[PDB]
Order: sequence, then C-alpha cells, then structure tokens
Amino acid sequence: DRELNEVINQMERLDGDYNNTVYSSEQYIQELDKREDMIDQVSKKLSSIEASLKIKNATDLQQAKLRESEISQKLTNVNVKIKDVQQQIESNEEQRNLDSATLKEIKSIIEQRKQKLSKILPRYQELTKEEAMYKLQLASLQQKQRDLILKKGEYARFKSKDERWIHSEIEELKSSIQNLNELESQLQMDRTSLRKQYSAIDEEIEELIDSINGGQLEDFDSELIHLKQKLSESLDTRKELWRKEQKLQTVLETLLSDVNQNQRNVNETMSRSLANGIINVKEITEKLKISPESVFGTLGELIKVNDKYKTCAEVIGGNSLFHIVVDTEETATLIMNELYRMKGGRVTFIPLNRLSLDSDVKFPSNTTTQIQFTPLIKKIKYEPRFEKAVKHVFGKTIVVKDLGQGLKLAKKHKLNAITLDGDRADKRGVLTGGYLDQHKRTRLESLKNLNESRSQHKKILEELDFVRNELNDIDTKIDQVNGNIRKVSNDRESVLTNIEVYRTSLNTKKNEKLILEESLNAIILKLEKLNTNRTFAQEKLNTFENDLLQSELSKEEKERLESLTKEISAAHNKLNITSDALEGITTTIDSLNAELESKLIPQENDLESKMSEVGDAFIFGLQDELKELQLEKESVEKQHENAVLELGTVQREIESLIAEETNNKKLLEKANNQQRLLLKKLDNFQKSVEKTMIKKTTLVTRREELQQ
Amino acid sequence: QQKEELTDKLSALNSEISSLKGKINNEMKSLQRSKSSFVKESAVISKQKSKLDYIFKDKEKLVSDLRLIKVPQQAAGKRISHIEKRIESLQKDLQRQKTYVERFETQLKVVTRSKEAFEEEIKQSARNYLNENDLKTYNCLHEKYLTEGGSILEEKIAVLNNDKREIQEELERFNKRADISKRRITEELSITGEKLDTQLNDLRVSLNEKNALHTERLHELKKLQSDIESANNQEYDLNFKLRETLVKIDDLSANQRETMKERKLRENIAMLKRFFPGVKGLVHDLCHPKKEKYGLAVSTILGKNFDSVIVENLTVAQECIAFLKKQRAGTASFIPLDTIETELPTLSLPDSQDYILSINAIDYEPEYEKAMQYVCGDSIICNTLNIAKDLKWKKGIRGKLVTIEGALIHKAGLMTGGISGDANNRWDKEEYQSLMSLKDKLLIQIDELSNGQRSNSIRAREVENSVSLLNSDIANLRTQVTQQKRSLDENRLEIKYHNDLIEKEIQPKITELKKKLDDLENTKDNLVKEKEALQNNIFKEGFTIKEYENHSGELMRQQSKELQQLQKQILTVENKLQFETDRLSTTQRRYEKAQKDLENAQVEMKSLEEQEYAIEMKIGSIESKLEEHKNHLDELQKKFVTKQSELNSSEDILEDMNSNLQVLKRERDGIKEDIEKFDLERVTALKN
Repeated sequence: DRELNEVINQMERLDGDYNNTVYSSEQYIQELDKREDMIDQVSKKLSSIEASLKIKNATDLQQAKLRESEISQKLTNVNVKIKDVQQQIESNEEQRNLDSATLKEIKSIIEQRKQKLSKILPRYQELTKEEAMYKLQLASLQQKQRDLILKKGEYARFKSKDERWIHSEIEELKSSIQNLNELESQLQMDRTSLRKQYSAIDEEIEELIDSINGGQLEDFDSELIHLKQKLSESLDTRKELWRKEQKLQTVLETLLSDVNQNQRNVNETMSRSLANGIINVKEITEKLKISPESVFGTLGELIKVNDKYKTCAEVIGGNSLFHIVVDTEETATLIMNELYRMKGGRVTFIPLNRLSLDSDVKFPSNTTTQIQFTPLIKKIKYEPRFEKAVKHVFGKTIVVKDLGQGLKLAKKHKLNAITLDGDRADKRGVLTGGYLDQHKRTRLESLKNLNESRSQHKKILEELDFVRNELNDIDTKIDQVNGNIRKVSNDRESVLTNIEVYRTSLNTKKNEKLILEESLNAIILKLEKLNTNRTFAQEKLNTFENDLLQSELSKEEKERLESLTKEISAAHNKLNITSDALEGITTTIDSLNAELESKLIPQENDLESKMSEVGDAFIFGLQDELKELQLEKESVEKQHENAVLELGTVQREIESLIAEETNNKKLLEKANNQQRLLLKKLDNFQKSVEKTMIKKTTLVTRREELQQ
Repeated sequence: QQKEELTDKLSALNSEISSLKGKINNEMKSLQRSKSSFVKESAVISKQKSKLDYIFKDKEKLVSDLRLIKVPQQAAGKRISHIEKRIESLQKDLQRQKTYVERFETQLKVVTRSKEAFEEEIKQSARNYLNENDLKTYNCLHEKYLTEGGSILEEKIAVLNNDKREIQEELERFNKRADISKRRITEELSITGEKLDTQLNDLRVSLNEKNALHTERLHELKKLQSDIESANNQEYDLNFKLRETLVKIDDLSANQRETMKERKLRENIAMLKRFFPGVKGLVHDLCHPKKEKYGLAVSTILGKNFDSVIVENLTVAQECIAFLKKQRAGTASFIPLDTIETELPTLSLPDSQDYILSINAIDYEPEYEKAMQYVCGDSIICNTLNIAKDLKWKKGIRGKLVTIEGALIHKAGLMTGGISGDANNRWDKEEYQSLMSLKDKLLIQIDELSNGQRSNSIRAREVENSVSLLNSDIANLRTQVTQQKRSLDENRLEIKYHNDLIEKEIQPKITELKKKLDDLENTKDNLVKEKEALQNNIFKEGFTIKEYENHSGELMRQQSKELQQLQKQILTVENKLQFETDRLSTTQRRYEKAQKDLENAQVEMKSLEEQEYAIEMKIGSIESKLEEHKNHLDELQKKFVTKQSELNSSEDILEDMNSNLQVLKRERDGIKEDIEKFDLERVTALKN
C-alpha cells in the first residue's frame, strides 16, 4: 500500500507549484507596489504643490489686487499730471494770445506816443523859441513896468519940496526898517540854518531807512523751500513704508493661518489621551509661574536625526517623542496637582534637578563584525546638556542589518535592536514589526514647520516694530516741518511788519522833508527879495541922502521925469504888442502841447501797466514751461514704470493660472491611476489569500494522510 | 456522515441566493451610478457655461467701473475749469461794476467841464464886446491924479503884490490838495482790489473749513466703521474658536475611525490564528478587571503589551511579519512562547507593606500567568499620591510603581500623571454638515477680513488727505493773516492821508479868508480910484480902456489862460472817456471770452452728463444681467449640491454592496471550498 505515499508526493509537488505561483505573484505585486509608491510620492508632491498653489492664489491674489490698485493709482496720478500739463498749456496759450494782442496794442500805443513825442520835439523847437522871447519880454516888463512904477514914485517924492530935511527921517526908515530886514535876515539865518539842519536830519533818516530796505529774507525762504521738499520726500517714503508694512502684515497673517492649519494637521494624528495632556500642560504653563523657562517642550523639537534612518527613530521613539523635561521635580508635582479637575490624559515629566539612574553605557563597536551595527547616538544633533535623558531614550537602541543577528547580540548584550527597514526588537525578549505606510511621526517633520512659523512670526513682529518706529519718525518729521514752516512764516511776518512800518515812516518823513524843502526854497526866495530890497534902498534912499547932503530945483529932475513918461508910454506899447504876440503863439501851440501831454499821461500809465503785466506774464510763462517739462518727464517715467508693473503682474497671474490648471489635471490623472492600482492590488491580495488558504488546506490534508 | 454534506449544500444554496440578490442590487447601483455620472457631467457643463457668462459679466462691470473712474477724473477737471470760469465771471462782474461807477463819475466830470467851458466862453464874449487933444488933456489929468493919490496908488500896488503872493500860495495849496486827492483815489482803487481779494480769500477759507469739517466727519465715520469691523472680527474669532471645537469633535470621530482600524488589525491576527497553530490573541480579555479597584491602573502600566499578541514560536512571529508585508495588513507586537523562558523564575512574594501586587489581581492559566508576570516585572499599586511618595522616595529602590488613580513613577524615575473623562461620540454624518457649515463661516469671515483690510487702506488714504487738507488750511490761514495785515496798513495810510488833507484844507480856509480880505481891500482901493476919476471928470468928457494896453490886455491874457486851462480840462475829460472806452473794450473782450468759456463749460457738462447717463444705463443693464446670472448660478449650485449628496449616498450604497459581495465571496471560498474538501474526504474514506 504505497498509493498514499504517491498522493502525498503529488500534494507536495502541488504545494511547490503553488509556492512558485505565489513567488511570481509576489514579484508582480512588488512591481505594482513600486509603481504605487512612485504614484503616491508623485501624489503627495502634487498635493503639496496644489496646497502651495492655492495659498499663493489667495495671498498673491490679494497682493496682485493691491498691485493693480497701485498701478491704477499711478495711472490716475499720471492722468492728473497730464490734465495739469494740459491746463498749463492752455494757460500758456492764453498768455501767448494775450501777449500777441496786448503787444499789437502796445505797439500801436507806442507808435502814437512816439508820433506825439516827435511832434512835441518839434513843438519844443517851437515852444523853446516862444519861451525865450516870452521870458525876455516878461523880464523887460519887470524891468520896465516895475521900473515905470518906481519912476512914478520917485517923481511923486521929488514933487514935495521944502526950502527949510525929511531925508534924515527916511534915513531912519533906511536904517531901522533895513535893520528890521536884518532881523528878518536873522529870521533867514534862524530859518536857513534851521532848514539846513532839517535837511541834514532828513538825509540821515533816509540813509537809515535805505539801509534797512536792503538778503536774509531770501535765505529764509530758500531754507523753508528746502525743508518743504525734505518733508515731501519724507512723506513719500512714509507712504512707501506704509504699503510695505501692509503687505508684510497680510503675508504674515497668511503664514500664521498656514501654521495654525499645520498644527491642527499634526494634532490630528496623536491620540487624544495625550493631545489633551499637551493642551492642559500648555495653558497651565502660561498660567502658573514658569519664569525660569523650566518647560522644555516635547522631545522631538529638542533633537534632530539624520533622515537616512529617521523612520527607525520614530518607530523606536513613539510616545517618547512627547517627553517633557523640567528643571525641578517639585515644579512637575505642583503642575500635576494643579490638573485638579483633570480634563486631559497622559503627560510625563523628567526632572533635571534629580535626573539620575542614567547608568553608564559602553558600546562594543570597538571590535570587528559591528559594521552592520550602527549606534544611533552617532546620527543625532542635540543639546549636549541633556545627554543622559537622550541616552535613556535613544541610547541602547541599536541598528542591525539582520533580525537574527540583532537577536543574537541582544542576548549577548542587553540592548534594543531594530533594522533600517523597521523591524523593532526588544532586549527583554519581545519582538515587534509590521508594514509601515508613508504616514509617520509627522510631528518631527511638522516641528520644522512650526519652527519656520515661529521665525516668520518673529520677523513679522520685528517688521511691525520697524513700521511703528518709521511712523513715529514720520510724525516727528512732519511736526518739525510744520514748526519750521510756522517759525519761518512768523519771522517773515515780523520782517514784513518792520519793513512796512519803516516804509510808512519813510513816506511820512519824505513828505515832511519835501514840505521842508519847499519852505526852504520859499525862504531862499524871500531872502533874495530882501537882499534886492536892501540894495534898492541903499541905491535910492542912500543915494538921495548922499546927493542932497552936499536947491529946491528939478530941472534935470524934470527932464528925467519927461524921459520916464516917454519910456513908460513906449513900454506900455511894447508890452501890448508882446502880450498880443505871446498870447497868439500860446493859443496856437501850447493848447496842442498840453493836449499831447495829457494824452501821454494816461497813455504813459497804460503803457506802464501793460509793461508790468507783460513782465509778470513772461516770468510766469518761463516758470510754467519749466514745471511742465519736469511734470512731463515725471509722467513719462511713471507711465513706463506702471506699464512694466502691469505686464509683470499679468504674466505672473497667467503663469499661476496655467500652473493651477496643469496641477489639477495631473492630480485627476494621478487619482485615476491610483484607483486602478488599488483595485489591482486588492485583486492580487485576494488571490494571494485564496492561494494561502488552499495551501493550508493541502498541508492539513497531507498531515492527516501521513498520520497513518 | 451525509448530514454534514446536506448542511453544506443548504448553506451553499442560501449563499447562492444571497449572491444573486447582491448581484441584482449591484447592477441596479451601477446603473444609478452611470445615470448620476451623466447628470454630473451635464451639471459641470452648465456650471462651466455659467462661470464663463459670469466672467464676461464681471469683465464688462470692471470696464464700466474703470470708465466711470476715468469719468471721476474728467469730472474733477471740469469742476476745476468751472470754478475758474466762475471766478473769472465774478471778477468780470466786479470789474463791470467799478468801471460803470468810474464811467458815471467821468461822464459827470465831463459834463461839468463842458458847462464850465461854455460859461467861460460866454463870459469872454460878454467881456469882448483916447485921441490927440484928448491925450493932451489926459497928460494934465494923470499928473493931477498922481499928485493927489500917489499914496493911494502905492498902497494899491502893494495890495496887488500881496494878492499875487497869496494867489501863488493858493495855487500851491490847490496843487498839493489835488495830489493828495489823486493819491487817495489810487489808494481807494487799491483798497477795492484788496477787498475783492480778501473776500475771495474769505470765501475760499470758508469752503476749505466746510471741506475740512466734511472730511473730519467722513474720517470719524470711517474710524467708527473700522471699530465696528474690529468688533465683528473679534466676535467672528470667538465664533471660529467655537467652530474649531466642532472641528475638534470631527477629529475625535476620525480618532474613533482610527480605533476601528486598530480593531481591524486584530481580526486579521485572528485570521492568522485560523491559519497558524496555537495562537492566543490579545491580552485585553486575558485579565481580571472585576472589583472596580485599580482596574484601569494595570492597563495603563501594561499598555505597551496591553495591545500585543501572544504566539507560539519566534519563527511563527517572523512568518507572521512576512505575511503582514505580503498582504499589507498592519503592525503589532508579538510575544512567542519559545522566548518567554528568560524570566519565568521571578515568582517571589516578598514583603508588600500590606499592599496589593499586580499578579494578585489578574485571572490566568499557567502560561498566561507566566506571560503577565514577565511583562509586569516589579509593578506595584498604591492608594494615594502621598502614600506612593512615602513608599517610593523614602526608599532606595526604584521601580515601576503606580497609584490607584494612574500616577506612576518609571523604573528610571519618570514621575507621571493624567486622567481623562471620555465622551463616546458618533454623528460623523451630522459632522459632515457641521464641518461644511464651519468652512462656509470661515470663508465668510475671510471675506469680511479682506473687506476690513480694504476699509483700513481707504481710511489711511483719507487720513493722508486730511493731513494735506490741514496743511492747505494752515497755508490759507497764513495768506489770510498777510491779507489782513496789508488791509490794516492800507487803512492806516488812508487815515494818514485823510488827516493830512484835512490839515491842508484848514490851511486853505485861512488862505481863502486872507484872499477875501485882500479882495475887499482892493475893492476899496478901486472905489477910491473911481472917486478920483469922477472928480477928474469935472474937466473930462475911457481911461480904463485907454490903458487896455495894460489893464484889459492883462485881463484878456488871464482869460486866455483860463480858456487854455478849460481846454486842458476838456482834453483830460476826453482822455478819461478814452480810458473808459478802452476799459469797455477790455470788458467786451472779457464778455466774449466768458461767453466762449460758458459755451465750452456747457458742452463739457453736456458731454459729462451724457457719459454719466450711458455709464449708469450700462451699469444698470449689467447689474440686471448679473443678478439674473447669479440667481441662475445659485439654482445650479443648489442642484449640484443635491447631485453631490445623491452621488455620495450612491457611493456609500455601492461600498456597502461591495462589502457584502466580498463577504459572500469569502464565505463561498470558505464554504464551497469546504464542501469540496468534505467531498474529497468522503471519497478518500470510500477508498477503504
């Protein structure tokens, strides 16, 4: 009876064939798993890229809205500058039209005035000739008519005759009255001298006024203009800083939101028993006295590990990633008691004050055959001060290439063993292991994100402090500019008030000095008249006294009287003829001369007004041309900058949209491929499970058959 | 024997009926899914069309808004031009008024001058209406007249000289008075111009003050709106903290799903047990939790193995791990019975200080009690924290001792504490709605925050504008102060000129009185001369006209001088009329310029009104079209939400059907293959 043995051998051959089929299916599943791992890595990269793309969409879209608002504001400023340039061009065109019109009018008026002046130059060739003659005739009449009156008076005086003189009495009048005239001369001496003193005083006052009339005001105005320009530049810089600070605040808020989202994602993984513990230990930390900064946070943020074995760390880390280190044990006990309505779960503390039981550990790596063995402490960056605690955690956790060798060395030496691929073994005899997906202890990965978020928050706080300092500086500069402007205005007002008082005083003193000079001229004329009267007295009365001092006869006197009468008649006739000719010439010429003078008077005033207006218009036109050129240059520069900025923003928006569309399409394709791969993997796993069940049944049947 | 076969056949028939029903259900679900996919395709097509229409409408609205904004700049320019035109018109009206007053004054002066010239001509005409023997008689007549009145003639000559001096003084005073009058007229014109400028400045200052008050009110309103936005943001932040508590409840539900995934790994281990020999299972049910004392305690300390599994052989552990790799099951911890031998003999019962030891409070059979005493080690339990500290710190032995409530000290001295009040919760489907509501609220809050940021930017711009307005107001105040100082100086100068003119007139009154006295004396002298002439007439039968070579000739010369002065006054009146005509020509040119400017302003205003009306009509049409499109898009979005909910329900139904089909297929593999194995065993038995 050997057919049972043949059946057993056939079953063994079938089991071997099933094992070969399982190996082929495992190779196919390994290829599919490599494809699925590549697809999953691509999908994670695409999901990160899409989250970044959406965050960029929101943030850079607010930024692009702000940039478009700034570009529109620049375009509106350029449009306002162009409107102002057009207004200045219209003002210049009106000024040029007024120049042309008023200049034709001024040319006509100047031609008329020059014709009148040329006629009046000929009129003077005529008026001077008429004058010379009229003045000569008037002098003759004064030397004839007044001479005639004097001769008549002399004849009347000579008419009186007393044989038994009165001349002595006349001498008294020649002496006393002349003495009175001398007293009048004394009045002239007291007036001419007084007039000279007043003239000297007026000259000194005029010199003093002219000295003040003269520099400082121009320098003050220039300084005020420079201060105003500096204030405008400071205001522009402050506006730019305000825009930069607003953008910084917006991006900081976006970063804070992203950090909060990342923290929530990280917390989504931990068991809530210890999540609530973390929360409670936190608000207790910010509640009670933690001034010495005894809290050092979780283990993860205090150590980094080489990525090549990072997985290992995490699997050997586990809950140990969340160890908290505190300076003093008493603090930990007090905190734990203060969880007196405990609403959270697991939470551990490791005091530094009594940190002990960290026994010394010696690594046998000195000998050979430990190349496969890699101490983990060699791959960790940490603060040396905590070495003991760290050693308690990752010290004695060894890395092995083979699980059997790891167990052998664990038996030889009491250390926890694990493989690079994550086959965690226990020194005490337990064994651990299992398949691990791409998900892991993301807290360590999220620890870097949290640190970056904290750094960004610190940078945002520094930027806010700088913005506050800049705003304070801008306010101080504005206050200083306003104070300087007010001081300059007050100084200019005081200088102008002093100058106006000086000018009013100068005008009043000049009117007074003109009145005094007219009085002095009148006094000089009176003194000349008094001297002439004294000479006439000394020539008539003194001469008569001298002659009579050496008759009651007037033979020669009678002849002189007859000659005087004849000369008086001749002078009357000559004066009549003169007066007639002079009046005719005057009516002929002086009427037109005065008419021309009157016309030129209003004409002269109109010409002066036109000249002043033309000068002001020319100065204003030059200034407006310079301002228009500067404004045109500035507007061209601003338009170029705005166009460049708009083109850049449009290009960035188009690129972002294209990238978003491509990412969405790639994500959809990757999702479809992943679904297909998952279906294939599920089918393969079901087939493998069926094959394993069949193999188990065959083995059971073979054992039952061999039992006999 | 055959009873098992009959039972297997009945079970197979029932499984086949169930599989047929499940296949029918799956076919119906597939048809429904295809219909839903077609509906979703149509819905997304409609949504894309609506989005394109909305994009076109938004582009049109943005174009209209930009056109209107440019219209704001054109309107500002037109307003500036109209303000300039109104200022020019006011200046032209003030001119017209002053020029008309001056023209009336000049016409009155011209009429007076013409009347004076006519009167002078009439007087001259009235005024312009002596022999050999007569001369012989006049010789003796004049001789006698002189002999009689030489003193009278001398007095008359002196009076004439004094009158000439007084007349010279009177003309000097009159010239001074005329100069003061001309200065006063010029000062009055300057004061009128300065008063017009000051009135314009005062109107500008009032307008600036009104604008500053309006801007301050607008800034206060903006600050109040910003404060209200900040308060609403704080309220929305509190509401978002409340919504994050709902997100936290959703995370707890995901934690329940994670616990279910942990449960799944354990029936996979049980499947391995059915496939591998002599496996025990999880340790949760291998412990005694009765008495409700330090019940959780042990679990806490034993947590690392409290979720581990006991297996026969370490080789079995490795092959199970390989199976986990092959079929992607999961990760767990294994304790094989072939390695526990390490630390069995630790069965000491030393002094316990009247306290319970871990093994004492656990149910067991020999190898499980081996396993638990191995894993526990030196685990001890105490009653209170103070008792634990007294029994631990005071002693030199360090170990894993825990309190009744959970506080524990590790073998290395890690003091630890914590207790949680669990709240078993479900309602993930309700959370799906709560999460969606929270997301919508967060989106609304983000939109509100963006609006608040825009409002803050607008407020900053308004603050800058207010600062500029304050600077302009300060400049205007300085200009007004300067104008007031100039007006005060002009008033003081006018007062001084008036006082000087009053003093000159007072002096002119004395001069006129002296002239009148001299004229009276001259009249008396003329009466005396007339008496002398009448006395001489006793022999006469003239003299005033005979010396018309001197008396009436001088009178005619004076009359000619007066006529020349009247002609000069007429020429001055003609020059004033020419000045008035030139001012009227300038005013007519200004009227033409103002008419052209008013026509241009009317054309610009008409163009602006037409552009504004067109923009308003376009904006209204776009708003109506956008409201209709938004209503259509809201209806489409509601339909799409309903379709998405239906698709989710269909997907859940399909997942349930697939799970049922997989269970049935596994049973058939575990039943149909079981039936085949039973048949093979029966056939083998029949071989005997």
